[PDB]
Amino acid sequence: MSYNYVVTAQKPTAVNGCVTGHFTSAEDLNLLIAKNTRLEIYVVTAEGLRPVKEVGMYGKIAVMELFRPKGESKDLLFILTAKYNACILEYKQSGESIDIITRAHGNVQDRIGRPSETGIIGIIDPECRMIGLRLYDGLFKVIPLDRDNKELKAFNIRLEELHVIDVKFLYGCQAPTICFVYQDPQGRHVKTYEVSLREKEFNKGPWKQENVEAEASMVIAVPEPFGGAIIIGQESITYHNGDKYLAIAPPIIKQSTIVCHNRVDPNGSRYLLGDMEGRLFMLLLEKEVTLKDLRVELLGETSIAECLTYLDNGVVFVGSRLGDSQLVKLNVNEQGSYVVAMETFTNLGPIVDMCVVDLQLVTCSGAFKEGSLRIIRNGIGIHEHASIDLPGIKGLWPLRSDPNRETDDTLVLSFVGQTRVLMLNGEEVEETELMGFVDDQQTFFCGNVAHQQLIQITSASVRLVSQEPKALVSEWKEPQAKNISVASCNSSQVVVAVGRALYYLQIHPQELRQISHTEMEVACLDITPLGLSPLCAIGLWTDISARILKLPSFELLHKEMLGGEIIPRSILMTTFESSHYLLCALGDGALFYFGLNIETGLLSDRKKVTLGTQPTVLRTFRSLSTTNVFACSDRPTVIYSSNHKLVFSNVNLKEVNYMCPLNSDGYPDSLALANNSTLTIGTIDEIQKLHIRTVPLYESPRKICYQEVSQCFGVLSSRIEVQDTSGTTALRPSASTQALSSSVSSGEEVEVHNLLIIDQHTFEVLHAHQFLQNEYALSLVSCKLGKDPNTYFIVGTAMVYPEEAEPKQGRIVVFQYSDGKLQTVAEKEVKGAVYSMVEFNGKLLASINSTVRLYEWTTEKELRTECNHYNNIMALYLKTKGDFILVGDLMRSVLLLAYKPMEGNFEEIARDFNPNWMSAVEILDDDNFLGAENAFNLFVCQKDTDEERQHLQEVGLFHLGEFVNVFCHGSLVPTQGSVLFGTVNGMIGLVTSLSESWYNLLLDMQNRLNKVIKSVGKIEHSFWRSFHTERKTEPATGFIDGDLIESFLDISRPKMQEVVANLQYDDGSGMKREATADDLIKVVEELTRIHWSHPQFEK
Amino acid sequence: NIINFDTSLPTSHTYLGADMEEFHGRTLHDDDSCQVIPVLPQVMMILIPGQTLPLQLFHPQEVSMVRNLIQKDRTFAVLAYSNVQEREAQFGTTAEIYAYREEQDFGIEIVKVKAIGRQRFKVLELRTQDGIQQAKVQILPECVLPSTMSAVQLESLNKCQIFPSKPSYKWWQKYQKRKFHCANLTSWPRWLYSLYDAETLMDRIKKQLREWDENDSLPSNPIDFSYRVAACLPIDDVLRIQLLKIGSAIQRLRCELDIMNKCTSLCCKQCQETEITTKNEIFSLSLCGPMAAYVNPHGYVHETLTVYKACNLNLIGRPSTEHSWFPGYAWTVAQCKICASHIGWKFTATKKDMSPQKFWGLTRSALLPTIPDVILCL
Ligand SMILES: Nc1cccc2c1CN([C@H]1CCC(=O)NC1=O)C2=O
Ligand code: NA
Ligand SMILES: [Zn+2]
Repeated sequence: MSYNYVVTAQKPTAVNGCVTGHFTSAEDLNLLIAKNTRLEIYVVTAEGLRPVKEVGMYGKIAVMELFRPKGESKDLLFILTAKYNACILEYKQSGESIDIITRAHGNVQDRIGRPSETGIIGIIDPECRMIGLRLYDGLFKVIPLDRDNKELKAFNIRLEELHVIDVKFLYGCQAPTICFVYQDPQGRHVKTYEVSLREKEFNKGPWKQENVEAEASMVIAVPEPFGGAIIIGQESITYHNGDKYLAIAPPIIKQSTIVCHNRVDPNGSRYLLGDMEGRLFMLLLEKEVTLKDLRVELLGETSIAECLTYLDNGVVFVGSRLGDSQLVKLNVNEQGSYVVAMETFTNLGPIVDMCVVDLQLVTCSGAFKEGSLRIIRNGIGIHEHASIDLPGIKGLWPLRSDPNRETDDTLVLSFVGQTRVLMLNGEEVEETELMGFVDDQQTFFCGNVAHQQLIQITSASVRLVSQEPKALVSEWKEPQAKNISVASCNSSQVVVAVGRALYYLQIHPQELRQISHTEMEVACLDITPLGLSPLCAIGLWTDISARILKLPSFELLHKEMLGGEIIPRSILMTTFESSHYLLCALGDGALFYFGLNIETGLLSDRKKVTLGTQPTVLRTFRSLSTTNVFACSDRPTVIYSSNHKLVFSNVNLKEVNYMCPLNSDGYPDSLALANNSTLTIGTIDEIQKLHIRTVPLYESPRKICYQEVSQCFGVLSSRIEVQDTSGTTALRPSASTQALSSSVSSGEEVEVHNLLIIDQHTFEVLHAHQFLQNEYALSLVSCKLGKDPNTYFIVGTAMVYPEEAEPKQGRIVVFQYSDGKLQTVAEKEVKGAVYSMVEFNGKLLASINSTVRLYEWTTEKELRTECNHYNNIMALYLKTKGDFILVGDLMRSVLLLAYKPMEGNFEEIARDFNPNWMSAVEILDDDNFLGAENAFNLFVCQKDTDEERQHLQEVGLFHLGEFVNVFCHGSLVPTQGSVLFGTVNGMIGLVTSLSESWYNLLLDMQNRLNKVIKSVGKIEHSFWRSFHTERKTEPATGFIDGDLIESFLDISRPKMQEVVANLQYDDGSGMKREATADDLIKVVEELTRIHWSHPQFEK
Repeated sequence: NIINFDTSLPTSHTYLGADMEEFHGRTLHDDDSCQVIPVLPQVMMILIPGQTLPLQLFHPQEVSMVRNLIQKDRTFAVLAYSNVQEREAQFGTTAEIYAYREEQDFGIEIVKVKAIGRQRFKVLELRTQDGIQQAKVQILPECVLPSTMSAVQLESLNKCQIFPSKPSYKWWQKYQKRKFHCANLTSWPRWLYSLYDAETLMDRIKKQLREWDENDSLPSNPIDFSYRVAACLPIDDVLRIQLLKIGSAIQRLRCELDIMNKCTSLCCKQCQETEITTKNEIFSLSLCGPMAAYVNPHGYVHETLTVYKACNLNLIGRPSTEHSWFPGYAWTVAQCKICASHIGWKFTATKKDMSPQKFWGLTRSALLPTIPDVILCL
């Protein structure tokens, strides 16, 4: 709406930089990784990496370099942001307190200047005299690294060469000397300049080389003893110094464009090189002291590397933007030099499309061989340790068969009319017999009871068994030999139900004595003592109510009617944080949780939750010193309590029918889980985290739609193929060439487009349909149309030819996925590109070139044009709400149309032209529209006299710092609405609406928090969030930074009071009063619950 | 082929007479700033930035206004009239005087000026004073965009963004593949980004400018190129006011390319359906392009499009070289044979060795660009 709250659900995962050095101490080897707005600091260890500190910056990191000035005990870090915020940082540690301190800072943007074609380059000379920055054409900015230069004051030196490709400071020179590749009308060349420190000007460099390779792009400064520079191009690698010149053009690099490098050893004898496709090379400088030759070796394949950094022990960090980052080992005489992957680090970026399943996020992630689906869900994972093939389990119980051990050593399992016993000795499970227990009756309960005894309650009877001599000592049966229907038991009490009748027995040495009997249907029972329980929870069939009876009197203390026809399945009395509760699960998956008094026995407050569609089974288990409840159903849930309030977390597992805690020698503080075919032994994760499943496709996913009725996803993908000599061939197997079934519509690279059908449970590629040659699949929908009950996958295409700029042909193809195959139901030829499509009130709305067209789906199964709106812009973006349609182009031209049912046509309602690159757009509500625009901004426009009605008003501007590819309405977990976004860096965010009152409070709170939060590099939050382009800056408006608001929870108590001191809190009446720290704490904690939490980086 | 005709002659406006005093100072007003600028009362033309406008002023209030203007910033406002009769305009362009000459022979004061379009503006209000109007205007910024890839560009590929110089169909295929490689990080393909790429759009336009002018000398900045092209397109006032409203060079180029591709027929505006000439007959007799503004002896400005051949016109009067905008040619009034509307003139060479021996100069205000069997497209 007009007031929006934006918050990060998943921090950026793509790596844009990586450096090593001695930052945390002189003795540590660190690995520093830049992930856009975040800096990760690791200590390199023999095992791998130890995370020590992660920080966020109010900026996009564009330069990240470690350096050591004279006099400094350890390295300092230089950072330059995309908004030209420069800083020098120092790591400070005292015990467990870690602070990143700003030694120096300043903004180095020039009032005028043309940002260079090859971007921002920041370099530091070997002697640490200066930072050299190439920000603009014709200028070289020098920041002297003098102790007193705390404002990073700089001077510019004119560069006659206006088209510089790359630049480095050389080693082994008497004065700071730059070496650069540049292009001019006479070709591509290499040159050097000395920096006169006294004059603050360039002097002639020691050497130059005109007419280097046409594609020379990378400069590498070689250290002493040799010095000089290595220049890498498309087909050649050259070495240059004052007189020396070496050149190689090996066949091993013919198919490569080398775009990243890293030095392996301090003397520069070896360099790692990465191309655009995952090949990793070692460049070796051969000596005879003197430098005699260059040699390249292909090491193998890594993720497509944005950046590389050698660590130690033959281990290399591969920072990836297009796929997962990695740790690889260069093993690398008997064999050639080669690399092996050791570790993988999740990267969701680029997120090019995404969809939500249920009410999980599924993204189209990566590109090329790194292309994948990522299935994301929040929840509590289970580390599985063991699996046993034992079908039909109807119940699970832990047991300690040894009275001199506190740990469980037995798992008792029930089956229909049967009971089995498993003994545990370490991780060795062996089925045995239990003397005293019957194996021919289904067990309803069994376990350790008072007086060193065991109990087994079956349909037939209640059996008491001694521990030392395993034998039956006392048995209870119904007076007329009737079967027990429901059973409940604790250490000293047994409450059994025989249809409508109820019987209360007590456990004594070698005896089970029947105390009470009352006729009530009985559906469920419970006697958990909150060790003799004075109360008894019960569930009934006729009234469908949960009642709390007394013991041993059986007098009704409370009767809570649930209503409906579903009978209750499970009842439980449990305590969370000293507060007593009574949970009750129904036969439809509903959980009615009520407060309970151990003395009075009444329902304090009643609330209802939905924990699945299958009936829920409740089981107590202990985590830490607290008590939790495991809810078994189709969606297993762990019920717990935070601040005396119940929290229901998802378990990261499919259907769990039964569970029991298990604390054995081999499986301490574990659990046993059972589904219809398997018994699993596992350990629950301490806390909630995002669980991500990766589905590699080895080709580019582009668009995704979920088809619930078919239990699958439709994915548009493309793979690159090359012109083969024996005429195209694929470069590797991928999802579109490895599908279970396939269909077709009928050395340069070609793109082959496909529609993949992917199973939602196994993620198998069930089908791949290949589009026509030169056909580009652009848009995808899954929907029902008209009166046809079938759900279809619909694809919009363009025919693409290099000789034609504008698409003149394309089609809309309607597919049906039935049985295991994709059938083409219908197609419609259009005379242009089908950029977008949306299902619109049972019709198909499509944007073709500059037109918006509405199609009706007829009983003859054909698309028939109803109406067509000619726009003066390309209808690139298409979003709808009701009868309203939002149209957008790449240049941020926004158009609002309304379909008129009585006219069978569109009417233009409003429009706005404000030229800028626009990457995505979304409808927030009937009057507000959200977009993403250059550079890394969000905007909101609103519809407000004909001229006034047709005018979209700018109501929101915010510099997000990420590039949005997709917006989608969705719930993953004051505020109103939920719009999720996926970005190039793999960051996922949420936009939600606020009332004006909440916006005013949070805006005021931001201003106050900005005075207390320490900013890394001393960048102002307002400057960071200001709407930004290269030419202009405007303060943010109509957006609250949720990430900043949440940081309020991590500041000291005095600082919280300082932040809220002049805040006016409104508790819903307009009568504003001074806000307290406790008021804002609960408001901000509530705000944190609207999105997935962020994992702690360090141990 | 143009033989024995100096194509540099039309832009010099030699018909205005002896050498004029030149002014080299440049006044530019801040973006979005509000300014009060005088309007010349009889000026009716829609000025494009960078476009020359010759004027001849005979009224003492126009003469004193221009004399005072020369002393100051030398800038006046040219309104793009929506309704010329009611004198209402929502947009316009400033014009900066760069050449001036005053004639006082026989006691008759005349001021001749050459001005150039500078900045676009929105009319906030129009107030009439000495008879000269003063427009309160808001300066409209020129929207300069980076490359579409500049935000999404992977830093490892920044070093590959300078390509070897253009020598070719294969060069442009390689240009698209390399410049838009990071399209694979976004929702769209490289061929879509090419449709919004300044260099690509300017190259596509240059192919059609070669068809008009066989004998490059064109701006490298897309802003200047888009304005140079805008001033050449023979489009009606409704289309031109829409083109003047565009603030981006990319949208301006896209729009010009779309008109050039669609509007291949030029009809009589009054008639609507009478064809006068086609896109195939357009040529550049002036180095500025196929169409330029010229001023007649009474001070009226005509944007005159030069075509090799025109049809359905009747010739009234006898050829005259008096005040001819094309030295060496005589003009004769040409009227539409159907409605008698004055469309322009037939120009005939006064010397046998000249080429072309004849051409037509058609006035922009009399033509209607037609798509043979017009939605402005941004
Ligand atoms: N003599 C006269 C009277 C009224 C209007 C006009 C003229 C001459 N003229 C044009 C004729 C074409 C040319 O090359 N130069 C001109 O100046 C007019 O537009
Ligand atoms: Na300019
Ligand atoms: Zn006519």
